[PDB]
Amino acid sequence: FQQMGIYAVMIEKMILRDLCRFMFVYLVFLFGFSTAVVTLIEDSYNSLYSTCLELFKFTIGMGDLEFTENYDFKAVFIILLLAYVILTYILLLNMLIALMGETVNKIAQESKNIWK
Amino acid sequence: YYKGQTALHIAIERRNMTLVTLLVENGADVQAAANGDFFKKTKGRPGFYFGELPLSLAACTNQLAIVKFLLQNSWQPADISARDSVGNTVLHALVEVADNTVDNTKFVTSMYNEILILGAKLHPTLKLEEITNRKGLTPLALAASSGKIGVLAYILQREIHEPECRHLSRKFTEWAYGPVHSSLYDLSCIDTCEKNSVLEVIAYSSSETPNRHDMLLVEPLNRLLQDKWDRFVKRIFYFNFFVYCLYMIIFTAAAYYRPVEGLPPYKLKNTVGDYFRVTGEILSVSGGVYFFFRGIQYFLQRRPSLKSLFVDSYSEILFFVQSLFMLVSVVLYFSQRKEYVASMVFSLAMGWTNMLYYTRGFQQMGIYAVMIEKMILRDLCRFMFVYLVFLFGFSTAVVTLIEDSYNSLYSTCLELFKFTIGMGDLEFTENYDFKAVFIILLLAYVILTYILLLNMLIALMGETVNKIAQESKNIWKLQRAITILDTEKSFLKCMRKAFRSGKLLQVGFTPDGKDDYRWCFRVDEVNWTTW
Amino acid sequence: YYKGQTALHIAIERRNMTLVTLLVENGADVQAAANGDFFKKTKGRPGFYFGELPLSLAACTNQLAIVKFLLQNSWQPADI
Ligand SMILES: CCCCCCCCCCCCC(=O)O[C@@H](COC(=O)CCC)COP(=O)(O)O[C@@H]1[C@H](O)[C@H](O)[C@H](O)[C@@H](O)[C@@H]1O
Repeated sequence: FQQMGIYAVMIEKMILRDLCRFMFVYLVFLFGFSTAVVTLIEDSYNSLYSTCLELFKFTIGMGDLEFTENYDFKAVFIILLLAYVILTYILLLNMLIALMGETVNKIAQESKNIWK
Repeated sequence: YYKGQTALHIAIERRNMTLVTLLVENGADVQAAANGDFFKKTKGRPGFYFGELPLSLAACTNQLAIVKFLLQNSWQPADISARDSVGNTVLHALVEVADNTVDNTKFVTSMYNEILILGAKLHPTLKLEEITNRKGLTPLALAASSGKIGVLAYILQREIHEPECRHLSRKFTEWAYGPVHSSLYDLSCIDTCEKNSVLEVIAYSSSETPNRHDMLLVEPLNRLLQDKWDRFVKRIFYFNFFVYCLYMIIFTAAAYYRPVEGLPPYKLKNTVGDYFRVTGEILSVSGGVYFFFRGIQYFLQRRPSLKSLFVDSYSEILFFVQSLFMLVSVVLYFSQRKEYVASMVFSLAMGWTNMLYYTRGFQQMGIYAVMIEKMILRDLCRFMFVYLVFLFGFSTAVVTLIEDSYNSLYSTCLELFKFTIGMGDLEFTENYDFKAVFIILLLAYVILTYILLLNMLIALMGETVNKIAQESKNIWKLQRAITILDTEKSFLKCMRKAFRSGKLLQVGFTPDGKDDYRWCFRVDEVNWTTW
Repeated sequence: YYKGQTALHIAIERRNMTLVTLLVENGADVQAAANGDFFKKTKGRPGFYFGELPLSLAACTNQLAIVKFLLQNSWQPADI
């Protein structure tokens, strides 16, 4: 199916390229701020797994910004979360769309040849 | 202003060969040290540089006849190697007058080549382009340091087809079969002049040079950097990356298992876990101070001053700031305070986000990392001014209105922030009257910010991506270049593997009877030109 | 490296048909099985592949006269 075959090939190429380029950066930022936050908040989460999850949730639009109160240094904790949200949800996710836009402009013609 | 003028400079300024000839025939002086402020350096005031020499004056004016005549007078000839009050000669003036336009580039190319050849034939025994000014710069070093890319491109690829006169040129041919041509580029003064090489003055430029990014694309440099990369630097850089990753893992582990008792320092226990932990803390602090001293070494060796720290060397600054946070953590640790964790935490966060520094070396990733750097500089200032303005406006309006639990500029700033990450409520309180006003404010805020401004951000990042497609490759090549130079420069083991394809002979015979060695670099090409 | 050389490929490399004519008239052999490492495949090292036949050199070099002459010698013609 020509019109759909091209689209499927574009998906294949963008999965190979941009979800290595993106995911290295994203996992680096996420792991960094996860380890920072879980280092800080130590009295129910208190766990690198649960904090990695809760910081993941800011990317799908369900972060809380007050997912615990069991800590001191509340200014530090908020600064970490705001820095994470700004660097990841606002910047990097939108840069992803911009770069996929440019790469789509690049592989307009390559895809037809790949499909053939 | 027109100080130290002479009629020779007037005639040459007027492009009158006859007046020049008469003035020489009338016994005019050669060493016209015209230091006129109108004809001095510092072109901020209107003026045109001559540098206290009629040869420079004729050459910058594209007057070949005057130049040759001055070099071949009967009454008194001119010596090209005469230097002005700054120490500049004709070549430094030739460099200065270029601006990398096409016709100016061709003019300076022609004039430079001819002047140099004439200097050689008049005094084959004496050198010219090795002569340095008070700052110690050759014409090559000068043209590099100021982004005179055209004349730099010329100088790096001088080739002469004339007997007994190839000694000036520097791009040679070892052999040339039908399609196969194997050239040799001289790398003298490229890796080291003992003061400042070409690469040093390019990569460590002051960032105001308008085209420093592209200067590394000129053929012998790019070939050279890539060769050095594959030779030994790639392994050292990957090793450094691996060591840094181990350091970050150790730091993460040592921090995560910190004890939760009061008031450090915490005395150790006999369990082996505490030995692992305290060794981890020691290694972490050691790494922190190590980066501190590398930062200081950068600052002392390069001495940037108040300008490049805003536009350049973000990586060195950020690694230094990590070191500062670690040190503050050590201080607060041993001052019997709990707050040390705050400092440690910040360091740890930066300790991971600086991992992106090591993306250079991986082409497809390095370009992406550079694009992130450029967007964080540009669009998250342009955006955040507007966004903070709207947010603060509607926050103060709403908190002004709703006053009976929030009743607070902080919590309302958060609640209005949440509309940007997709968790606003639209009914986050009911403690007010004027419900229509409150809803109108929130709907206006949501429309202006969540609907419009974020989507402006996406569109503009799109356009900037379209713009910086090519700039990023040049920036990345520069970052790899500065990495190579810094790795070579120290290396902490007293080895010099920077040398080129042997001390190859230039000709084995200069105009003088002695031989000559070049330190050439080979480049093989196969092409259907020259047929 | 330059194993199995004959002057025919020197003349042809130099694009001098006259020397080729002389060498053929002097009874130079055609099937010059030069296995020189300079003339093998894999041009990553400097080299120019023609494959153990001077006719290949002449054709590879855009020399129509040499190839026709080699194919139409009196002493010994070339076989493609
Ligand atoms: C609150 C707690 C959390 C705070 C986290 C902050 C994370 C910052 C984001 C990650 C930084 C990654 C990095 O490593 O920094 C990036 C630059 O990003 C930034 O500046 C962000 C500033 C803000 C690499 O840029 P780099 O310094 O290598 O290149 C320089 C220079 O070296 C070149 O010679 C010359 O061409 C210059 O034009 C330029 O190219």
